Amino acid sequence: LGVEGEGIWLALGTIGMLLGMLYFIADGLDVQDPRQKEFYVITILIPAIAAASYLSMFFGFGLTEVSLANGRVVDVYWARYADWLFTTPLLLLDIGLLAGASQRDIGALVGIDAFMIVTGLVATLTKVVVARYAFWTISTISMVFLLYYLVAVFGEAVSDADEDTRSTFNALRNIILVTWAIYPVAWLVGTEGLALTGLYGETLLFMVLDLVAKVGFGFILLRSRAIM
Amino acid sequence: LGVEGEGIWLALGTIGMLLGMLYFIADGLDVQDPRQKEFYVITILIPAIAAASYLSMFFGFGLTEVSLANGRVVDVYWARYADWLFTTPLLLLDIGLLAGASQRDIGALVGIDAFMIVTGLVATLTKVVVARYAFWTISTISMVFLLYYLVAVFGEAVSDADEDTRSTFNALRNIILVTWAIYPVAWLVGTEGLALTGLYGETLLFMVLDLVAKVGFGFILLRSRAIM
Amino acid sequence: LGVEGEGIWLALGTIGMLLGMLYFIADGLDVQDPRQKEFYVITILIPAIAAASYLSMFFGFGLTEVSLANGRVVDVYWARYADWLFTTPLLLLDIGLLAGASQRDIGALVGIDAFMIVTGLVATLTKVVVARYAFWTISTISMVFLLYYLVAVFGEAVSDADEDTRSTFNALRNIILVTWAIYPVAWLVGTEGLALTGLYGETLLFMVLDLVAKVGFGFILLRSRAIM
Ligand SMILES: CCCCCCCC/C=C\CCCCCCCC(=O)OC[C@@H](O)CO
Ligand SMILES: CCCCCCCC/C=C\CCCCCCCC(=O)OC[C@@H](O)CO
Ligand SMILES: CCCCCCCC/C=C\CCCCCCCC(=O)OC[C@@H](O)CO
Ligand SMILES: CCCCCCCC/C=C\CCCCCCCC(=O)OC[C@H](O)CO
Ligand SMILES: CCCCCCCC/C=C\CCCCCCCC(=O)OC[C@H](O)CO
Ligand SMILES: CCCCCCCC/C=C\CCCCCCCC(=O)OC[C@H](O)CO
Ligand SMILES: CCCCCCCC/C=C\CCCCCCCC(=O)OC[C@H](O)CO
Ligand SMILES: CCCCCCCC/C=C\CCCCCCCC(=O)OC[C@H](O)CO
Ligand SMILES: CCCCCCCC/C=C\CCCCCCCC(=O)OC[C@H](O)CO
Ligand SMILES: *C/C=C(C)/C=C/C=C(C)/C=C/C1=C(C)CCCC1(C)C
Ligand SMILES: *C/C=C(C)/C=C/C=C(C)/C=C/C1=C(C)CCCC1(C)C
Ligand SMILES: *C/C=C(C)/C=C/C=C(C)/C=C/C1=C(C)CCCC1(C)C
Repeated sequence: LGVEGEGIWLALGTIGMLLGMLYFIADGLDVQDPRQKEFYVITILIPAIAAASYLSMFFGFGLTEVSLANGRVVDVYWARYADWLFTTPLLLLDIGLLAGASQRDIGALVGIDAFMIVTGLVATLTKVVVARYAFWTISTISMVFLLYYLVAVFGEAVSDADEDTRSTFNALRNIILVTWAIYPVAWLVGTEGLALTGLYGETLLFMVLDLVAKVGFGFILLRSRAIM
Repeated sequence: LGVEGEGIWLALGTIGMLLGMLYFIADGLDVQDPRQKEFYVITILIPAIAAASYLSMFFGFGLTEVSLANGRVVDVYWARYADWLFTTPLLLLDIGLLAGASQRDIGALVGIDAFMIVTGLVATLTKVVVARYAFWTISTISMVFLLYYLVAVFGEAVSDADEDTRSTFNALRNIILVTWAIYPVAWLVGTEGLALTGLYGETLLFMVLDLVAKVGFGFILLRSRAIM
Repeated sequence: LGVEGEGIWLALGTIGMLLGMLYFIADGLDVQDPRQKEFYVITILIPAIAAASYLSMFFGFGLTEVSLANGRVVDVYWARYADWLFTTPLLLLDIGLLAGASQRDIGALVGIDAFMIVTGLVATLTKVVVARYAFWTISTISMVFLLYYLVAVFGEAVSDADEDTRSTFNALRNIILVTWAIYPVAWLVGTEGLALTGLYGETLLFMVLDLVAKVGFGFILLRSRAIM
């Protein structure tokens, strides 16, 4: 339900995350080695967090109304950003641990990621239309850099590893590039930006993106020989 | 002194934390060795945070009214959660460093702790009654997970340590298990939950729990041979 | 344009931070060595964050009104604290890495820093007049601690290093001591505290302090042979 029917995607999203989390848990019951176990922990925590955010939004807590200087009223699920603030660095940690990136490089990307999510949240909450777009632009620029550094810096880090590790890395990297690049488009075409689509469409789009980026990614990671 | 006299416990809690903090600082003045000193820093910082949160609540900052969909109006001291968000991980850090747990395991427990505190805050703040209990359940589940991993993972980590360190670990573990397990019950019986007791009783109970969990714990930790 | 003209300093602040960030980026383009690279990443991220913060304030995001129990109504840019919450630990990381301080000493300063910024935020937002000054006093006390530890603990850590590093460290330390010490004074003389000056003057003062503390500090750090 929700404001305009979009709660269905919230509920499905919850269940989806919850199913993936349970699958991951079920997958790691028989694992002793600490590094593999670390990948389990991170990758279980990610959809746990996303399931809880989704559930909060289904119930109406992740939701505030914002009145723009436009007179335009926008229905804002801000719990997304809460979710994103924690799960995107964890996803970066996951693949960075896969890649054998240094503490330094992971920290760098996480810093950039955090900047990206917070300036996104400002873009979403600000009443000034020009501010909305300026911050969407700042956030997207930071995203472009994050994705470049992911490719160059983590790719270099993974370049001396075995074939399975490099292969899994490349798969996960491409999942990040494609799915993560779509989020700013989604923001632009949904109600928060140009409102070409409404809340229902936008919510469906982010449900699909989140499911791919968290459960799809998690599946690909946790099944690899690379983490083993 | 608050909405219904509970400020007196807010005042006593403040004073108690402060006195604990002062004792610990005074206890640590001559400490030179870095690991021991690290236990002092963490264990001083905890009641400092809690003293500051209690004082903010005493002044009414960090108190909000929440009107539930039931119509019931609840007086919510949310700054407690801010306090907990940082202090419960520090407590876990404290016992982890005592146990000789790895960076990974500690991070894991901090993760699940964070999940517990945040979902508990959602439980406290959401207007939808079924949601309040759903989130309380999610949070309590995480608590059980957390406590189990504390016993099994940190207990296994400490199992190769000397007798003093094992015995201290067992004391601190038992403090956490007993006191921390009561918090969700307190929430349930207090005004955010079943409202079997009013704001005053609940504030008293959390004051006692907080004091044992921070000052009692701290005292037991810092007086041990184990950290020297 | 601001509430009372202070927008001019928000804009000039935005621009100076952005130019500092771009200068640092230009300067670090060929840097290959990992350790110097870290200094670049941190020192570039600091004015990035501060620039985004300034821009948010310029657009009126991050500005609330607080009605005090006195009846005074205060125009409070709270986004500053958001800014400070992240940049001040990073500044501390930057100099700690320069000083060769341990993870524990750095974490310690970051923890007391965090305490300082959050208690200052409480001071800024609380409606209770006595509480404003109580938290300002708490915060300033922790600042004094932080500065002493910075001098004693980072000074000892840096004491075994080469002369270039000790000298650069002493330069950066003195910038922190002098500029950081002025902030609580600025809070006290400005509209949040005794109101001896208005929002325009206070905003100007913080702009100058922030520019020195971030771009001046970053310049001195990044141009030193010590980090290369
Ligand atoms: C009003 C909002 C204005 C924008 C606020 C943006 C706040 C988010 C930005 C940054 C927060 C994340 C900071 C991340 C800080 C990362 C520090 C780092 O690079 O560590 C490297 C070491 O591990 C190497 O050994
Ligand atoms: C009367 C108000 C009581 C509640 C507010 C208390 C605020 C905390 C008290 C003073 C501010 C400074 C807190 C500073 C907290 C940082 C931890 C620390 O104190 O380290 C001390 C070192 O010597 C350890 O080795
Ligand atoms: C106008 C208000 C906003 C000003 C800042 C907006 C642009 C911020 C810049 C980058 C976004 C990420 C935050 C800064 C993160 C910098 C990390 C880095 O590795 O920098 C590499 C560069 O030096 C190129 O090699
Ligand atoms: C806004 C909040 C954003 C953060 C949210 C939580 C995400 C934490 C991610 C990484 C933990 C930091 C430590 C990263 C360690 C990387 C692994 C590593 O460095 O391994 C080699 C090292 O030598 C082994 O001790
Ligand atoms: C709401 C208030 C939040 C307040 C901030 C909470 C987050 C604390 C973050 C890091 C501290 C980690 C504990 C410090 C671990 C190292 C301690 C140490 O060894 O310190 C040595 C130094 O030389 C002498 O202090
Ligand atoms: C993200 C949700 C809010 C979290 C707020 C946390 C506040 C700081 C308290 C604990 C963190 C300690 C650092 C992270 C965990 C690593 C612990 C560690 O550094 O352990 C070192 C030890 O040497 C290994 O054996
Ligand atoms: C939107 C409202 C509802 C939101 C509900 C979710 C809110 C965040 C919950 C938990 C924070 C998780 C922080 C995780 C910090 C890192 C922990 C970690 O990395 O643990 C594994 C370790 O690295 C190797 O074992
Ligand atoms: C008021 C009540 C509130 C709810 C409180 C619920 C009880 C606490 C939950 C879990 C801790 C107990 C964990 C039990 C398992 C300990 C770990 C373990 O048994 O590990 C294997 C063992 O070593 C093989 O001999
Ligand atoms: C109130 C919210 C809680 C407080 C929020 C604070 C946010 C800090 C963010 C970035 C700085 C992170 C600095 C982490 C420094 C850890 C110590 C370290 O990395 O030391 C390495 C050593 O120099 C070689 O091994
Ligand atoms: C699991 C959560 C994920 C993968 C979240 C990804 C979010 C982004 C890549 C955010 C993108 C944004 C921009 C880069 C522009 C501003 C709007 C945002 C926040 C949607
Ligand atoms: C020093 C502060 C401490 C030890 C606080 C501990 C708090 C908890 C263990 C929280 C418990 C709760 C649940 C597990 C269910 C939701 C209600 C909470 C947040 C009180
Ligand atoms: C880049 C920003 C910097 C370096 C800001 C530092 C800010 C402080 C050291 C603030 C100190 C304050 C007090 C000590 C008292 C409370 C008022 C504050 C927050 C301004």
